[PDB]
Formats: sequence, C-alpha cells, structure tokens
Amino acid sequence: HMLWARLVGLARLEARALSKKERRSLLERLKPYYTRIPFSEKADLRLVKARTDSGEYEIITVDGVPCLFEWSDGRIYPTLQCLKAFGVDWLKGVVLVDKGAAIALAKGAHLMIPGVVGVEGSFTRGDVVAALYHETRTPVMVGVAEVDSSALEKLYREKARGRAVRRVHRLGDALWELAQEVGK
Repeated sequence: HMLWARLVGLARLEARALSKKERRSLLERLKPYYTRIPFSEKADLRLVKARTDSGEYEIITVDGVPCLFEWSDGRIYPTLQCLKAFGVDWLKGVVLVDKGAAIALAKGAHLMIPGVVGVEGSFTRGDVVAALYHETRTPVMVGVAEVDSSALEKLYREKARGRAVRRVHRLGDALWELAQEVGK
C-alpha cells in the first residue's frame, strides 16, 4: 500500500500477518506492563511497516486499528488510536490534566506535576500511563510515570514542581499522524 499523511507525507507500506509465535510473544511482552490485554485472542494482528522521507515506522494493527509500537526501551506501547478503540481501563493508570497541560502535551511537552489534577489506577515509577484532559477525558499523551501513583497523589495536590510523566507518544506527533492515516 501507499498512503499520504500530514507531517510525514508519502509513505510506502508493507503489511503481513503476525506469526503464531509472534502473537504469543506479543501477549507475553504486554502482560507485565498493563492490567490486561485489551483485545481478544481472536483479533486479527498484522505488522505494518511504513517508510517515509525521514525513515521507518513499524506498527501492529489489531482488527485494522494501528495500535501498538515498540519504543527505544524495548517495550510495547499503545498509540492514542489504540486508546480510542479499546479505552484506558486496561492501563495500570492514567493521570488527568488541566487545559493548559493538555494543550502543552498536544504540542509535545512532557507532563509536569503542576498540570496534574487527578490520578487513577495504581502504578509505580517506570510504568506505562496515559495523560488525559480531565474535562473530556481525551487521551493526549502516552508515556512513562516518573513517580509512583501514591506519591503523585500528594505532589499534585501541593502543585510541587517536577516531571510527572515522560512523553513517549502524543497527539499530533509523527507517529500519531501516520497512525491516523493507516486507520483511514
């Protein structure tokens, strides 16, 4: 296939079904980091590789939805499209943020504690979490918790300074634009 996305531009695509061993491995790689696997063991899993001007992206689709990708720490993370199709309850936790923080994250900033207004779930430093604009519960960024959820509960109420979540993927980034078009 070929597609043309905002930001990244023209992309040449190569897709293939995941092997039975690859599907098994994927489930095993996810189990330690999320509350549960969000999709069925019957869902159609494919690996889509897209080559654009600057480089290459690899995304796992679940029933056609561009949902998972491997990051530089070797862990598998969900795209924001995955959170839309499957929700956020399967993540260990989510952090609710104010409007200025939702906007900053949609521009690519990391999430600092003063923009946090709520914590859900239970997680420790290093866990995968999603940041959501509190008013509409719109996911705006996926990243890594820099503090435990019980510590964050105290820190956001004091509006302490410091990083709460390290950005990995966010609304409007290159992967987001590519994923939006794959989904189309």
